[PDB]
Amino acid sequence: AFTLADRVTEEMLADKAALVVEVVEENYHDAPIVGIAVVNEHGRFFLRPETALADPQFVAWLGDETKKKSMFDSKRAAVALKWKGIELCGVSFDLLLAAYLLDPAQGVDDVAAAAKMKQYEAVRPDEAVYGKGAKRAVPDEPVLAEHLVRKAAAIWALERPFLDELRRNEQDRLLVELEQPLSSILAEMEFAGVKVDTKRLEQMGEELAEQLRTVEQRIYELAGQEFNINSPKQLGVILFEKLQLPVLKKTKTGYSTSADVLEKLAPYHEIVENILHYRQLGKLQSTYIEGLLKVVRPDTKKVHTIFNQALTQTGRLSSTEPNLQNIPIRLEEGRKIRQAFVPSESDWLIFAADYSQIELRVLAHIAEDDNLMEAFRRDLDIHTKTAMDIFQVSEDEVTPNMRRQAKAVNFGIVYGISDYGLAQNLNISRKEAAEFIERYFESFPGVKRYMENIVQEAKQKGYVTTLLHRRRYLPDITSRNFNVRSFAERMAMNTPIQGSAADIIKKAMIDLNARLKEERLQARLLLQVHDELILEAPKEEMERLCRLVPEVMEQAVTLRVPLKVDYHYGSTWYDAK
DNA sequence: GCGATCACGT
DNA sequence: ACGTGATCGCA
Ligand SMILES: Nc1ncnc2c1ncn2[C@H]1C[C@H](O)[C@@H](COP(=O)(O)NP(=O)(O)OP(=O)(O)O)O1
Ligand SMILES: [Mg+2]
Repeated sequence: AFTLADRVTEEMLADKAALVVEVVEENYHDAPIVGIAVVNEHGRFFLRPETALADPQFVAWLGDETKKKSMFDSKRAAVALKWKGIELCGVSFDLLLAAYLLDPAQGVDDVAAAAKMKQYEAVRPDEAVYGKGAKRAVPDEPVLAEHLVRKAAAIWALERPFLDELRRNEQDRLLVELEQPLSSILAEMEFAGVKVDTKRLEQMGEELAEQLRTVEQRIYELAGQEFNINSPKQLGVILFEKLQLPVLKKTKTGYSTSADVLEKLAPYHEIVENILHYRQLGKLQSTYIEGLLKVVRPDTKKVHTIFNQALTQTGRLSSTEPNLQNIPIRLEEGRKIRQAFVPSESDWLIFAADYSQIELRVLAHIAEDDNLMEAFRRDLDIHTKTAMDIFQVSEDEVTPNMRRQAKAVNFGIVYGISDYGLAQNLNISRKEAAEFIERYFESFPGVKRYMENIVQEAKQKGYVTTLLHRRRYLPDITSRNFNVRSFAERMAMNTPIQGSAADIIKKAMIDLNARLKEERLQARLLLQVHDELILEAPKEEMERLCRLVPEVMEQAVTLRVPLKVDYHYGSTWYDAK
């Protein structure tokens, strides 16, 4: 029983309400709002969008911070309303973020999955209403209106039990002071978008398509035959059958053609180096040139990513359409793709600030390892210092290969450390990789104590927590399968580190957003990628940002070691180095 | 649509 | 390890 309203009435504008602003298109940027539902003390309402959104009283209510709304995934609605020039304020409860904080492993992606966490099943999953894939379609108004009102009624009913459990978990402030404020900041970042120099991308695409046409022909000559180089199946026939190259590794369904395997194969035939060259070129051309060009809005030449705030098990943000968190940086030929990301206005510049080794600094603090804390208090090169201890040599005796192996141990130490992964990344034996680990724990006994203690805490409590009380349940920590249990143990060690770094970055974003407004700067956040914050700002604001941004980031939280921030700026994302 | 494979950045 | 994405090849 609900009201299919033809007009906005005063009772729909109570100062507390569950609100549903339904955007069915997966990418909500400039997307239709197919319907609105309001549940409050006075009843349940369905409002047609081309009525409420043209009603001054409803729009005023949407934008009044004092009128509190409970929603699911408020950022989706916030952004769709931004594209209509409408401001959404007063969202005091986001059931999506609440369910994500209560248990990220649930993969709660719609109201029904979250309600099922609390034995509430009077709401259908979105996929049952809209179908999936080709069959996906908005249903007739009666069916649509019933779904939206059931979702709003579930949100209405679910706020208290979710807030109660968040409070029992000591996560009430995590939701209200971190994730929900961050949702608004992310909505502004997505809406602003990042300007793309498409002519430069097009220029790069033409060039890659040229080098590809060359390497391709060369491969057809070394193979004495034509074939689809991009088919791992076909390529395996040319390599491990026609050319008789050794089979060093075998995927689950045949021969592996990983760059890992091919590297070891290069000595046997000149084709291998070209196939490797062809694959990097092909990866750039198809994923980063053509892929980026597909998602650039032709009206504004901006990409408007979507930050997924309730996806990872660590609390890190994820990004889609495009995923800007893997634009090439390692290789120079692929690093130049960042030259296409420019300021959205003339005489503006890109400013980029990144935490320096925040994960290892977080580890130092959490493990209270004297050796690790002292290394950062002296602002040492951590990889070089790690090599000095592991190999018991002075700084002058550290060779480039020793530092490379110390760096791999550090990369592993923060991601669990397994032996097979270290041995794999270092192309060494497990016993040798095991020897590296034990030398490391000899040098960093507090890290070893932390790794043992956090595993035991994961087993006793059933979860691990981050600095700001994000938790991750680890049910497989007791499993009797060595592999399933090993992964759970490594997530026990890694999650407090990665998740705490994620907490710090999110808090810095909130602190930076407040400071920029305090200082009345025009600078604005565009992207959070990994441990970096990217802003654009007028060139006249660069000197102030050079002091402001690192200070806010370095003060986001107080650890037992300093937080270091490297920052650069330039006319492009590339040049902000 | 869907599994398998590959690869990119943390 | 976190993921996003693209290509291919079979239903
Ligand atoms: N554990 C982690 N988890 C997620 N992202 C990480 C990370 N560690 C680094 N990133 C990012 C953060 C860093 O800003 C970025 C680059 O640092 P690196 O090359 O990975 N290792 P470093 O800088 O300490 O030693 P060198 O002097 O040889 O460069 O990788
Ligand atoms: Mg670093």
